[PDB]
Parts: sequence; C-alpha cells; structure tokens
Amino acid sequence: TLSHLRRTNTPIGRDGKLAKPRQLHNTHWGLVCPAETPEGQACGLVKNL
Amino acid sequence: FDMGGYFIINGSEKVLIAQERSAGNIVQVFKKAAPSPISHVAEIRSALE
Amino acid sequence: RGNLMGKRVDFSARTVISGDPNLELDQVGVPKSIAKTLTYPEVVTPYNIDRLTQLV
Amino acid sequence: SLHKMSMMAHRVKVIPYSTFRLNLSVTSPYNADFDGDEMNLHVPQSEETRAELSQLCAVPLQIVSPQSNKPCMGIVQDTLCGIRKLTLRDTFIELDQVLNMLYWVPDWDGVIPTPAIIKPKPLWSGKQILSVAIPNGIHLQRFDEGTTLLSPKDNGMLIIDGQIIFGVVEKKTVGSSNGGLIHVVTREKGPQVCAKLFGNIQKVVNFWLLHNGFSTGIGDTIADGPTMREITETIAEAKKKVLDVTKEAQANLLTAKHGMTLRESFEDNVVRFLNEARDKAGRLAEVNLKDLNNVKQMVMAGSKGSFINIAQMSACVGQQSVEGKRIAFGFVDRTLPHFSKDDYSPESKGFVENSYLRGLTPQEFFFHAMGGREGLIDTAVKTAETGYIQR
Amino acid sequence: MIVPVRCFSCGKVVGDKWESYLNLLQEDELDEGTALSRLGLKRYCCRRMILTHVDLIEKFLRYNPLEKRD
Amino acid sequence: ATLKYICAECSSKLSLSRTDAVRCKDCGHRILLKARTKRLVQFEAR
Amino acid sequence: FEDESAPITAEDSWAVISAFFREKGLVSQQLD
Amino acid sequence: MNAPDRFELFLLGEGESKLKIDPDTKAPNAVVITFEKEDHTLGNLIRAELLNDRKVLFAAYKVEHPFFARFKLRIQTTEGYDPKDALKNACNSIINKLGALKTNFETEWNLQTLAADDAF
Amino acid sequence: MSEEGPQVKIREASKDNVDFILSNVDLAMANSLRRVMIAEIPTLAIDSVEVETNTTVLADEFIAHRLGLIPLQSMDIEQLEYSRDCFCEDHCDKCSVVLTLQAFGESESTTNVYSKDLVIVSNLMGRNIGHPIIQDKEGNGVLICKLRKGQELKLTCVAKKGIAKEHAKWGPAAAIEFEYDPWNKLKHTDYWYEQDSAKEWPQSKNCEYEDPPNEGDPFDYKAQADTFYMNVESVGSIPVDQVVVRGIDTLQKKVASILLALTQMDQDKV
Amino acid sequence: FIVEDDESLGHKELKVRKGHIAKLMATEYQDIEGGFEDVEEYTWSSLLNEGLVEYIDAEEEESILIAMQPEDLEPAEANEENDLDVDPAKRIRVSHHATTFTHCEIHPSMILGVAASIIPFPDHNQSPRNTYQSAMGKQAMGVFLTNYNVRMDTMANILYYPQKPLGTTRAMEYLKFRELPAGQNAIVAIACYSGYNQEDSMIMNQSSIDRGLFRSLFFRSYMDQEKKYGMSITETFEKPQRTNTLRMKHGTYDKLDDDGLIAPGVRVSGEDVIIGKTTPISPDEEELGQRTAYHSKRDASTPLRSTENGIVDQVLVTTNQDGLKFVKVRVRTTKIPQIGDKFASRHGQKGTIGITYRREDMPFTAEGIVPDLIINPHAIPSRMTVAHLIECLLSKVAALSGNEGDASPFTDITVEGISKLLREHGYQSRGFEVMYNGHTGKKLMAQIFFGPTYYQRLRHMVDDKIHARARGPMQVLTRQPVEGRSRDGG
RNA sequence: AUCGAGAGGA
Ligand SMILES: [Mg+2]
Ligand SMILES: [Zn+2]
Ligand SMILES: [Zn+2]
Ligand SMILES: [Zn+2]
Repeated sequence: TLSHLRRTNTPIGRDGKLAKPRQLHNTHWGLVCPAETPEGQACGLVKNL
Repeated sequence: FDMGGYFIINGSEKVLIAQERSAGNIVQVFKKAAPSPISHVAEIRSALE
Repeated sequence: RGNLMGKRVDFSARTVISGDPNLELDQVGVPKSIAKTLTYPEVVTPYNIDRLTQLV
Repeated sequence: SLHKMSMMAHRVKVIPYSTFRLNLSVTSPYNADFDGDEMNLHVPQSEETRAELSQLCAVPLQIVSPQSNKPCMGIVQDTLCGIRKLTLRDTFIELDQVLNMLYWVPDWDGVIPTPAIIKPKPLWSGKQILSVAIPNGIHLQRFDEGTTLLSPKDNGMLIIDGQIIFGVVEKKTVGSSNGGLIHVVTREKGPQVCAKLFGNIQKVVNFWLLHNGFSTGIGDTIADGPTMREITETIAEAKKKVLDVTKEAQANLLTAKHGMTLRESFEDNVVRFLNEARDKAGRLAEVNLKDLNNVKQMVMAGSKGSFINIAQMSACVGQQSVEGKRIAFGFVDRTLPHFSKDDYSPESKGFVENSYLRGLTPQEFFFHAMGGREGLIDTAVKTAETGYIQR
Repeated sequence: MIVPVRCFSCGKVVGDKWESYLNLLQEDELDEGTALSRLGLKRYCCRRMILTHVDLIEKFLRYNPLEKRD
Repeated sequence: ATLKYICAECSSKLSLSRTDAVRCKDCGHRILLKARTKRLVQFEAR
Repeated sequence: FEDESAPITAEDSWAVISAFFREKGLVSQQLD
Repeated sequence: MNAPDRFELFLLGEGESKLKIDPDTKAPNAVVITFEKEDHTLGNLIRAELLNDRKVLFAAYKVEHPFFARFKLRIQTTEGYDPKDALKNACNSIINKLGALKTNFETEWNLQTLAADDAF
Repeated sequence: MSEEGPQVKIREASKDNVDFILSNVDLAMANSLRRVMIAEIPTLAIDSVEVETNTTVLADEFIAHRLGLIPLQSMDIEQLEYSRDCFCEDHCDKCSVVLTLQAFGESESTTNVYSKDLVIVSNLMGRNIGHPIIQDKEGNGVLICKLRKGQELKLTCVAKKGIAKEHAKWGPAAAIEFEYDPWNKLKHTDYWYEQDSAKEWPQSKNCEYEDPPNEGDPFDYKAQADTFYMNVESVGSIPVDQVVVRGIDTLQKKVASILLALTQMDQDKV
Repeated sequence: FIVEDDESLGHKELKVRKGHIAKLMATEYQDIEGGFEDVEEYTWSSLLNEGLVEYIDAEEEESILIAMQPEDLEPAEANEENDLDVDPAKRIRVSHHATTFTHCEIHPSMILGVAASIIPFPDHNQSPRNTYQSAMGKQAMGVFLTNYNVRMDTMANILYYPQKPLGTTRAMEYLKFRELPAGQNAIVAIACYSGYNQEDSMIMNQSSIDRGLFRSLFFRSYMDQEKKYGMSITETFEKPQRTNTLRMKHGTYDKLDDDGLIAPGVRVSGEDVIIGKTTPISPDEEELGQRTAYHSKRDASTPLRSTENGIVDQVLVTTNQDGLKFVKVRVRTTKIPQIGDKFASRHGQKGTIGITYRREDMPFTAEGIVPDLIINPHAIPSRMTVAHLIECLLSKVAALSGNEGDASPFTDITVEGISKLLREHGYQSRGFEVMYNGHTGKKLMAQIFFGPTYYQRLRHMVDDKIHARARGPMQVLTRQPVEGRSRDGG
C-alpha cells in the first residue's frame, strides 16, 4: 500500500524503445529509489520516490 | 494506520499515479542525425501555466 | 498463428515443480488430483479385460 | 521451449502433495529450478503416439544432444559437492555405513568389495563405493596439467573396468562435459544404462552427503588479517598508479594511443589498472582460503561457484560501469553532488574499494545500483529479442 | 495476534508468559534479555517467540464488538 | 423462524422479512449484518 | 554549551528525520 | 488438496501386512524384509543390533521415499543360520536391553526423588 | 547386546527437566529413544471444537488451533482408548474427554480468556486426565483470547489420545538435548576453523565429565560412541521421568510388535 | 542540512546544533506525555523556517557541494591524517576531500524507497538482489490493516502470528513495519541434507507448521445486486426451486436461506451456491403458465469458485445507491503451508518447499534446537547476498541478548562486532554449530551455519496454480478449448 | 458472456 501510494510512471517508455532512458540516472540520487523498480517492460520507467 | 491518499469510487479504491513529464519553458538544444539536413535544433515547449 | 499454428489442447495439466532425489531420470511425479483428471482411453482386449474391468 | 530437450517424454509415478517432481539432473535441459517454476503435462491418447513418445522423445535418448556433441544431463549441486567430497583421498568409510551405501544401489550384485584397508580396521575408500555404481567395462584417461599416474593432487581421472582408480570426481568427469563418464557410458553401454547410472550415483552420493552434511556460513567469506592487509596494499598501489597516470595526463605528457584520443587512452589505462587490482586482490583472497572454506569447496567441485564471487565477497567488488564505460558525469562535470567538479579519481567514477562482507559506502551503493539496473534492463530486452530471432 | 502457544520449533508453552513478560518489562524495568531469562526461555528458539511478538489483538479490540451498548 | 439481520454500528436484531425495508428500524443505517447461523460449526483443532 | 555547540553526530540526525516524518508523513505529496 | 492424512504413517491400511519377507536371488541365505508404517526409529535400531551378530554377513536398510512410511531391510547370514532367526535374536536382544535401561532409570529416579521433591 | 546393559546416572532433576548420563548403550538405541520421546508417546489433546457462539476478534480456526495446542493432563492416558478403536459415535467417556469454554465481557476492561476457564463436563471415571496444565506462578493457564465488554465465546472441546506423528500438538516433550564425546576423541566431527579450532570452538559443558585427550596418544580407532548425555524437557502434560519411562516402553512395544508379526507369519507358514 | 561557517571558533561546521535536537526530543516527549508546556514547539517547519534545513531540487543541487555525513566536516579529517582507528573490519571510506561544503546529508539510507528500506544490510547485497527483494516485499503475507475484519475486500491474506524482525532497519519505525509486520522469524539452517532442497527449494519442519508457523487466513468476498431493470421486470434474491426455474446450477441449493443467502458459519465447499438470485424474465408465454407456473424465472445464482472452499465469514445486506437490494458474502479459510508454497527472505532469495520433515527427523544441535527451514548452501556463492548471512548472525545475537539488531544500511556495525557478541554468548563466533543427523543421531562431519532469520510467505501457493483438464468446455467461434484455470480452460 | 485496460508470475 505505501509503495503504491508513492509511485510514479513514465509514459515516454510506453513506446517500448530500447535506449539510454529507463536507466538509473545519477540525478536520481535522493529523489527516487535506486533499487525499487519493476521487471519486464516497465523496468526503469516506473520509479518510486 | 491508513495513510489515506486515495479515492473511493464505486466502492473500489483508486490511486492517481504521478505521471512523469519533461518540464516546460526550458530551452533544450540537441543534435540531429547527420543524414538529416539539420544539424542542431533548440526546442521549447512554451506554455502559459 | 493463434488458432492453427498453435492452440489450446485437452488432456493437459500445469502446476509447480519440485525436486526428488529418489526419482528415476526418466520418471516424473504426478499428483493424484492430476492423475484423476487426465485419462487414457484403453481398448478392451482379452489381455486386459480383468484389469480394465477392475478400473471401471 | 527453445530446443528439443525442453519437450521430453517421462514415465509417470502418481504421488501426493500437488507438485510435479523431477530428478535433479533433468533440470538443466528444461533450464528449470524450484523457485516457483511451472511445467505443462501432455498425455498421449493413442498407442501410436504413446509408442512415438516412448521411442523418440524418451528422456534417456536425449542425454547426448546434437547441439554440441556433448551430454545435456549431468550431475548438479548437491550431488556434485557430495561426489567431490566423497572421492577425496582422505574419505574412508566404515563397514556399517558402507552396507547402507551398497544397499542403496539397486544394481548392486550382492558382492561386498574387499576394503582398501584391512588389518588395523576395515575401511573402504569413497572411490570404491562410488565405483560400485559405475558399470563394468568403462575406461577414462583424462590427464590434467600435472597428472602423471602418481601425482599427489588427484588432478586427473583414470577408470579401468568401471573402477575409479585415480583422481577426484567433479564437474569435469560427471558433469555434462565432452568426454566425461556420462558421455562415455551413453556412447558405450547405451541410453538406459546411462540413466540408471544417473540414478545410482545420485542415490549413493546423496546418502553419503546426508550422513556427512555440508553448509555455508558467514565465516566462509572472511580472510585473515595478513591477507586483508595485502589486499589493501594491492588496492593502494593500484590507486597510486591511477593517480600517476592522472598526473601524466593532466601535464599533457601522455601520448594518445593510436586509434584513440587522449581521453580514451587515459580511461583505458585506468580501467585496466583497476581491473588488475581487483583480480590480484581476489587471487590473494582465494589462495588464502582453506579447503575447510565451503565456498571454495563449491568452487572446486564446479557446484555453482566462481572465483569472481570470492573476489567480490572477500575483497574489492571492483569497478562499476554503464554502457561499457566507467560511471559518467551525469551532473555538471561530476558524477554526484558530493564530489568537486572535474574529478577523475577512481572513487568518484564507479570504483568500489570495499567488499560485500565489509559493506559499501553510500556512493559505492549508488554506483552498484546503476550497474545492476543496466544488467536488469539488458536481461529484460533479451527476454523478447532472442525469442523473435528464434522464431 | 495473540501470544503463540507452544513455541514453533521446539514446542515449549510460551503462551502463558506474555503477561509475566510485560509485567517484568514495565513494573520491574528489566531489559528484554533479563525478562526472558527470568521466565525460563533458555534458548533463542523461544526467546524470539516471546521477544518479537506483535500484540495486534489490543488494536483489534478497539472497534465496536457488535455489542448491545457499544 | 425469522430471527436475522443484526445491524451494523448498532446492536438491533431486526428479524426482517421479505419486502421489509432494508433500513434498521432505530438506526436508519443500511448495512444489517446477517445473524451468524444457529447450527453448530464443527472444527478440527489442527 | 550544548545549546550553542556540540555539533550534530550521526545518531542525532534521526531526531530530525523523525520530525520530518511527524509533520509530513509518507503521503504528504498527494494530500498537498 | 493432495495432502494425505497423517494417520497413514502408523496405521496399517487394507490388505497391508506388517512384514513381507522376499528371498533375495543376488546372494545365498539373503532375504529382504519390508516393514510397513515404520521408519528410521526402528530400522536403525534393528540394523545396528543385527550387525552385532557374528553369524550375520550383511545387514542394511533404506527408506526409499520420505513420502511413504515404509522401510526395507536386507539380511544375509552364514550357512544354516536362517535370517529370520537373526531378526528374532536382534529383536530379543533389543527388548532385553530396553528393559534393563528402564529398570536402571527407574532405580536412579527413585534415588533422586529425595532431591526432586525439594526441586521445582 | 546383552540384557544387563544400559546404565543411568541422573546428574540433576526437576519437574520440567531430567538431566542424565546414559552409558553402556549403542548410539542407535540412544537416538531411537530420543526420536521416540519426541514422536511416539501418546498424550491427550483437544481434537474437535464446536463453536456455539463466537463474537470475539479471533476467527474460529484460530481459536480451535490454540485450544488444540493447550497441554492437558495425561498421566493416565493409557486407560483411554483411541477414537478409531472405539464403537461409540465420534466420542464417548472411555475414549475422550469433553471440555467446554464459556466467556463473556462482564467488565468494561479487557477480559483475558485463558485455559484456566476450561472445565471438564464429561465423566473421567477417576482417571487422572483432562486437566489443563497450569504452571504459571499466577495460577493462570495459557491465554486463549481477549474480549471487549460485549464479546462472548462458547465452545465444546473434545479431547482425544494421539501421538506427535499424527499432529505436533500431542507431543509430551519440549526439547531433548543430546551429545556424546565432548572432546572430539572419536573424530566423528571435523572442526571448521580459521586459525585454531581448539580456541574458536566453545568447550562443551559436558567436557568436565570426560578426560581431556592426550596430545601424544595415538588415535584410538577401536573406540565406539558411548556415554550419551541427554536432557529431556517436558511440556508438563506428563512428568519428565514418565516421559523417559514411556519412551522406553514404546520402543519395547514396537520391537515386540515386530516379533509378534514374525510369529504370525511363521504360524501362517505353519 | 545547512552547512555554514558560523563557527568562528573553528572549521566550517553544520548549522544545526544539539540544542535544536534537545528541543525536538522535548516536543516528541510532550506529544507522548501530558501537561502540554512545550512553548518551543519545534516541528519540521520550525527547522525549515529557522534556516537550519533546505529543500534542494535536482536542478539546484548541481551548484552545491554536499557532505555525506557530519563527520566529513571535522577539521581533524582534513588535517589529522594519522589515527589509531584502523579497524580493518570497517568500510574503506574516502578521506576529507573538500572544505567548501554548503549542505550535509541528513542521513544516507534516505535515498531508499518504502519497500527498499525494510531490507537489512542492503549495502552488503548486490543490486539485483535488492531490486528483487523490493519487488517481492509487496507479496509478503501480513496484516495490511487492523480493521481487515470490517472491510469486505476481495482476496485478503493475513498471517496468524506475524512476527517483528530480529534485524530491523532504522526506517522501520517510520514505515511501521514493527507494528504491522509481514513475515516471521524462522530458525534457518544453511545445510546440505537429504537432497530435497537441492535447487532454490527448501525443507520445512512439519512440526513447526503443526504449531502455527506461517499459517495464514484467506478472505474472499462475493458481491451481487438486484439488476437495475424495474420496468415491469426485476432480478430478485430468493431460493430457486428445482421445479420453478431454468438451468439452475449443478451445485447445492440446500445451504441457502429463504433470503437467498447462506448464514455465516456454514461450511461451503466446491461449487455450492452462496447467493440465490433469479430473473423473473421472459419467455412471457401463457404456454409456460400451462406448464410450470413460474417457468419464466431463470437462475442467476453465484456459486463458490470451483477450486475454493471455506466457511462463510460475514454476510452483508445493504441497498445500492438506486435502492435495489445489495449483498456481499465473505468466505474465509485457513491456508496452511504446503510443499508447493513459495517463501523468501529479505534478500531476493526465492524458494518453494520441497518436502517437510517432522521434528524428530530434522538435524538437531546439542541443545535440542531444530530448524524451521533448511536452505541449500548453493544459493549463496552465485547470488552472494552476504546481507543474508550477516542478518542471520545479527539475529542470532539479538535473540540471545534479547534486543533488536540494528540492520541499518550505512551504519558502522561490522561482522566482527556481531561475532564477538556471539562468542560472549558462549557460541562459535561465526555462527557454526555441531548438529546431529537425526535419522542416525550421529554427528555431522560438517558444522552447520545455524540461527534465526526473517522469512516472508509470498503469494503464489501451489493450490492456486495446480490445474488439469480433459475434454472440458470449448469455445463457440473456433470450437477450441476455452482459456483460463477458473474456466477449466486448456 | 464479450471486449478493453491494469497488476503480477514462469
Ligand atoms: Mg526459476
Ligand atoms: Zn522453543
Ligand atoms: Zn443501533
Ligand atoms: Zn468411544
């Protein structure tokens, strides 16, 4: 419940492109969890504060 | 213990997932592919918020 | 591609797997609940009337 | 179902408890484990298809595959560790346990081997009881680097008439290797005999290992003080070399390698030095480790272990990288807001001095997360791209 | 929800020691280890059972219990 | 018998019947939990 | 001394974090 | 769903004899005995005792599958000595020693009752 | 394996522990006795529960499980038949004990329903069974559940005779220690170590009852495991001494059953 | 935090001081206690307005220089290169590099999310393991709310005895894991044994399952309401009669009441009907009246799911917004662990039960302690997950000493401290114990890494997956078997 | 029932 209430989503990657996005950029430090991200198509596109 | 940041709709409980987007009113300059007839383009998604 | 090259089939089961150091290489373990759903049609011949009748 | 062996015909055995149960050596063909996997069962509905399944797709007929000329099924984790530990030179067995081991082999002919040691005590060697599971008429003559029919290391294999004569039994012999016991028995005695051998070896080795035991603890990752100091000196020397290269490059005295500009040459030198440092520290740790160390035993048996794991758990984790390049200056000229701008030091660009036992500092934690995310994305992409290529 | 009876791994009855454990903790100002030892929880198989219990029943008993006047 | 329909956030035992308003008589509420059964429930203490 | 000196230590930042989570909570962004 | 009743571990089923002796053709004077609804508690005891008989050449057991509370014992005695006689002697010796242990424990506890009554 | 064999020496005794040294006996017998004390000594426990009414927080399965796990007096369990060996209809006086628990929230404060409140309503026929084991210094049994003001719980618990193999709730023993050879003289164990095993491995408390190995003495390869140190702890349903005595009785009974089966097969062969 | 050079007495020092912390703790205790007198009622806002902390955005944090911890500011680190704290058991931390700090991290480990900050020692694992644990912590069975009883939710799973971890991170106090934990402490033995935990499977003590280990409740709520249509027709609850309706389902109607509902406390299993509802709809033919009088009624009942059974927990009868009768039926059942069930620690270590052994058959220590699990030693080397072993060791020490083990990510608790405590407790420093075979009772030549650890019972039980068919329902268009386990599909 | 969407699992 707590994780769901603190979730995000990137519509950009819904296209399914395979490239530099959906990676753990280091500007994410202290803003989104570096470890909590789903598997499959959404790995790196769904991020948790 | 319930945090409560959600909606109750037709009984079911719904969560609005934070939809990530690129910021507006920022000047972004990026290179275009060499085969194209354009070298560099500066893009603004100007918006009166 | 979804109805001719491949399709749903009868006489099939699915469930989790586990390991058995006490099973032969070519041997597999079928839960009773699964062996009591899947069936094999045997033809009645004089060599198996007794056993098949007992199964009936 | 990527290849033939993902669809094999088995013999049924009705059991309770709601899960299909497989022999542990067929998992590799299906690439299955027991972490939540599931399998599909299909029943033939005619004597014709029953005969086809039992004469074409039967598992024993699939031991040697046409993909690579070598077997598919082999010996796996617990049996591999137990067979390497059982065939050691110091492993003798009493009469009481030997009787059970023999009765556990269905093919046993009822003849008790004369013990290797007779007068003081009757003690059977592990090689004898294991050989009781090997069929007559099987020969192997594998020679390793220092195998000379008398080498004290057992680094080899010699079998004469189904009797392990010399050498330890490990993944090179009973694993699905090119010319191991599995392959030789399949090409000599036939598929049925090789499947029976799978069963017999599994039974004996599992019994022995159950009555011996084998574990892994936190104490298996620790290296004594002297080797930790040696590892620290190795890493410090690598850091000093990287600093000297940085000083040379910043003075413009570095000469760009042909085919690469100055920056790429410098980065290549630095990453090479750091990788050499990690490898040297890992080798120091590994040579330190005793045979008591259970991780090293798993590594030697081939039973799901590698020396890189030892290096990363008991010594430097090593340089992290994304897209094949050490961490990038995501911020303005720095990888993270805790470093001053224009910093090329190893610590600031992904290097991880510590081990997993010792821990990671927050920056090393974040860089390792970066690398792990890269790996996970790659796996997710392959999951589907390889399937499309297959189709 | 309630203190487990009959410690899982071994089978010792640690279900009658919840009240005494709490009393030792609060009234006697004893540490968790000393309170556990005072009750006879010799081995950690049972010390984990008593120590790491979460008494959620006290939180369930706050809702109105389909009661005549409550 | 028609004993049934205990009320929520209350205690009233409504004992309604067919076509009776689902409201509780003296609560005005509209939940009316349904009166745990009477036949003994058999459980195995395992 | 303590009031105007004795700089924070590692253990003392958890008081600050507790204050943050007391005033904000884990869902403050959506409510706000 | 498919869990069998726990009573099938110690209760004999329909047409399930406690013992089944099958002569073994691999060796002479060797028999294989299957115990139903038994496990290591009795198998280890019986084998360990049988190994103390100087007229027994082989004695081993194995529980072929933990799912089923079964047990197989192999006995091979010297010529003349019937393996069933070896099993009988094994059981008789076990019973005698267990009775002696019980008597000794009762005696020791009777001695200790003086302190036990003063204990908790 | 001769009659006047095993010898015993009770180091210390309580009512929840019997500590003794078991010597002049094989390892097989020691382990079999341990396994039997753990697994195959019949005791009394609740088996069936009829929930007349339950408005409490806990579900019915929860309370039934808790009640099953409550120890009950089982000194005279041998005089009670198995429900499977009786001709009654699902229970009677000679093969079961019937308890009944009735609780209500008389006080506005929390009411602690606990096994002190179990009352036997069947006829015990003078047998010493059915009493919940209350060892608490406060006189209170095992906490079963709690009640608000209006909450109620009425039950009918049928106690039955069973062994731990059928379900763990019938176990009379709590935990059995077991050791042999404090000093690793028989070399049945190889000590994992980093610098010195004799320093890294704590010395067994039983090392005081055995002679330390002599550094120069050759490995006595003819020695056998003996002099086992055991410590039986009882949940309270049966006294510890009776736990051990009945474990020996149960081993004797199992071997006697094997003998009887052999005799029956021989008679059938004629 | 804000770092300023206000300390003219020395080097640049943090802006916050110990007086502010004292006032914050005073506010906390005033909230806990009565007699409100905390005039200096600091909260987060007080620090924010006093100029002691910031709100730094990703764009602003490009221009600043942050210190990882307040110790990075001390002049000693900048100047004192020589010190006696050379403990080789601690992380190698880079020295003091700069002096122009502008801010300081409030604390590391606040870079983690909700699901990540319940991992013990995440900095000793490798990142894929941490991600797997973060994903699998949302499937751990536990109490999601205290009022689960009132809520008529579908598919609610609750543990009988949820236990607090023996190794708890420092953010679990803000996540309230210790108040609503999801998992249990299990005495795990990392041992190679009979061979039934050979792959990622595991062995479970049966006698531990019999005493209530990992037992969970399951709730499933069924809903059905009278259909909107009131224009000369309707769809009303009742008990259908075999002689006065169409295609009345094959299940049992004998369990229903005159209301078309099952009274709570009834044991429903299989495809039994739980809600009785009919459509008094066409054919509106007087020929049917000549036949069965109310033949026009068509059954619209709701049976139990074919693969489920249980006991009716609670039946709720309300009226929807439109005034038509509205009903929810809740069926509860206890889901005891089986061989096919799926468990996992807090380090991404999945595994299904392989086989259950009774207490007597399991390996035991010289103190009689038997494990609730036996995990194969082959899961460690390839996946590493050193945090798993450190957590087991810390948990053993915490259980012995009787307190909580601080498993925070970036603290300074080393394995040698835990080992020293464990040795002080009369045990082997590294957590190895001599165990006995159980079958034979003889010592195992290997010493087994023994101790407690927190395992989670995930979703994905086998009884929810097992499915077989032979000649069941078929489709209408393609005439192939339907799809779906619930539909008896192929 | 259908179709669409989301969640997760191998
Ligand atoms: Mg898998
Ligand atoms: Zn315990
Ligand atoms: Zn009311
Ligand atoms: Zn009776």
